[PDB]
Amino acid sequence: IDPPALRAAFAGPLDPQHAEVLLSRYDQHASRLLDALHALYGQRADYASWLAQWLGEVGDIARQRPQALQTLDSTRHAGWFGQPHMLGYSAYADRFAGTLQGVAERVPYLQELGVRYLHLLPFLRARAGDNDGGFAVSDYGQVEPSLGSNDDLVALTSRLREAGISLCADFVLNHTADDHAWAQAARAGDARYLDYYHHFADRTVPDRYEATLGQVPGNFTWVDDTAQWMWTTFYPYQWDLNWSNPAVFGDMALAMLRLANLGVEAFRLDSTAYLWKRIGTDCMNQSEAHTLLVALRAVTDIVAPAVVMKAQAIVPMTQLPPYFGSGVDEGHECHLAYHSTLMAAGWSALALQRGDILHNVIAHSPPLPRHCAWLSYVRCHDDIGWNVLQHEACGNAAQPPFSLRDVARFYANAVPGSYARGESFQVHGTNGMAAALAGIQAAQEAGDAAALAVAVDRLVLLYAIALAMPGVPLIYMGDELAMVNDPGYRDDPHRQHEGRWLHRPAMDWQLAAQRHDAKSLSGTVYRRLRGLIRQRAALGALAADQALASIALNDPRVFALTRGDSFIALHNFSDQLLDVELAAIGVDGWTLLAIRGDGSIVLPPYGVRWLQ
Ligand SMILES: OC[C@H]1O[C@H](O)[C@H](O)[C@@H](O)[C@@H]1O
Repeated sequence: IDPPALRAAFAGPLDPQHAEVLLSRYDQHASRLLDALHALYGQRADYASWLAQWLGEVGDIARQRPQALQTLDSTRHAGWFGQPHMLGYSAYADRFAGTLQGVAERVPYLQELGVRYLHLLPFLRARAGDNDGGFAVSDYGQVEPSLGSNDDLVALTSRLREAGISLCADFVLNHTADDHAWAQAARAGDARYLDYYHHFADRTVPDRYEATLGQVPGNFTWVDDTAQWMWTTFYPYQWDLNWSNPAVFGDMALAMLRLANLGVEAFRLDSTAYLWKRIGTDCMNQSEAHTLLVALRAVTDIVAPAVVMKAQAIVPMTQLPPYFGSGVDEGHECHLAYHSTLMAAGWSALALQRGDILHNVIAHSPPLPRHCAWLSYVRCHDDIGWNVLQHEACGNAAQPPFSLRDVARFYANAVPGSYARGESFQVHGTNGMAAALAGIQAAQEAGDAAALAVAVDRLVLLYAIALAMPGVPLIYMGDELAMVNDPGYRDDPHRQHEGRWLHRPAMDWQLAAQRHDAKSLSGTVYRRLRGLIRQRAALGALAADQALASIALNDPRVFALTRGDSFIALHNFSDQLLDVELAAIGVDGWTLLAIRGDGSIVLPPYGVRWLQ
C-alpha cells in the first residue's frame, strides 16, 4: 500500500526523454489497476513484493515500445475504432497468403476493399501436431515458424500501419498448449510453473468443481508427466491458466504488451468468459473475470493506449454489457464485443423471412457505453452458434416465437426446399461459408442464373446489416468474392473429422482477380459490398457514438434500423416485392447511393434501402 514506491518501481526503467507522458498516464489510471489487483491478489503475503517487481518489468516494456507506436499512443483519440471508415477483415495468414510476408504483399488488396482492421487468426507458436487451428498456444511471444518470424510480424504491422490498417491478434489468455514452456517446466517438476495451472492430485477437488460445471468430456485431463488432473475446459491439450496466481497475471500482462510492441493494435480475448474459477459456480462470466479484464485494460491505458481489447464471448445479449465494464468500471474494460446475437438473428431472419426477429434484437440491444462498440459480422472461422438466440426464440409481445431447430435444419439442407448448403457441426451449430448458406452455391451447382441473382441479394442484405452497426463490421475472408464451401478437408490427411474446415478455404486469388469484372459473380458481389462500405464511410451518422435503434413495423417481413436521427436502413427479409409507408417510419428524405422521395418506399425481394 505504498503508491510512491510503486510509482518509482514503474518509473525506473523509463528513459527521461519519454517518461513524462507515460508517468502522466500512470498517475491517472494506476489507482484503478491497483484496486483491481488488490481485489484479486491483495490478501496474499507475497502480493506487495510481486507487485513492485512486476511494475518494474512493466516499466521496462513501456520503455521499449517503438517510437512510432508511442506516437500512435499519443495521437489516436478514444473511440477511434468506431468511426465510419472502420471496416474489418478476418483471415488465417496461411490460408490468405501463406506466410506473414505473403500477407504483407497482399495489403494492396485489403486497401482497395477499404479494410482498416485486420484480424489474423492464431499465428503465434502452436502445439506440435494437433493444436485446434492454432488455439493451443505454445509461445505467446513468438510467431509460428511456418508463418514467419517476429521480424516478419514487425514488418507486416509497419506495412499495415502505413495503409491505415490495425492488426487484431488473438490473445488466448484462458489456456495454453500443453507443450508451452510453462507447461514443459511443470512437466519437468518445477513447482513454480506447475502452479501457473489448476492441478490436482486426486479427483477429490475436481469432482466438487464438476458438480456445478458445464462441459464444453468433463473439464479435466489426466497427465502422466505431472501426475495430476489438469483443468482443461476445451481440448485435453489446452491447460487452463491459474489466474488466481499473481504470477500468471503478471506474465500474461507482459506478454500482451510485448505483442502490442510488435505492432498488435487489437486483442481478441479468447474464451475470456472462463478465466475465473470458484467452486459452487459455473466458472463462467465471474465477477473476478471482469476484474481481470479491468486490470489488463488499465495496463494498456497506461502503456499502450492506442490498443483496444475485444471480448470473444459467444453468449446471449444479457451477458455482454458487463464486458464493457459494470457499474463503477463501465468504460474501463473491453472496447469491443462480438454481437453474436445479431449475427445469428440475421441468418434466422433470412431463413424464416422474418424481419421482426431483427427488430427484436436491435430494439433490445443494450446501448453502448461511451467509447465502446460492437464487432458485427456474418460468418467467421467457427460454426454459427444458434443457441445464443434461445431467449429471443421464445418470442415476446412483438415477435412470435421461432424455431432454432428448424433454422439449423434449413441451413443444413436437412429439409426439402432449402437453397442452403451448410452442414450441421455437432441445437447443433452450422458450418459453411456465407455464400454457401445464402444460396449462391446451390444456384451455381444448378446453373440457375435467376436463383444466383437472388442468392447474391441475400448475402449482401446480411452484410448491409453489419455495415450499418456502431463499431467494426468484420468481413470473413472470401465472402467479398462469394467463395463457397471447401469439401477438400474430407480428403486432407489430418483434417477430416474437423468439419469447420468446410468454411476455412484457402484464398482464391484468381477469383480475386475477377473482382474487377462486373459481369462475374465475384465481381458482382465485390462491387455491391464496396458500395455499402463507401457509403458507410461517408455517414457520420454511423459512428459508434451515435444512437442505434429500430422502428417497430407491423409487417413481419420488414426490418427498420436507425442510426442517430438522420439515418434509416430498410430491409426486406422475404422473397416478395413489398413496400413501406413513410408514415410507419416518419420520413421523406434522400435515398443513398449504396447502388429522394415522398412516396412509399418499395422494396424488391431481399432488398435494402439506406435513407438520409
Ligand atoms: O478453445 C478452442 C476454441 O477457442 C475459440 O472459441 C475459437 O473461436 C475456436 O475456433 C476454437 O476452437
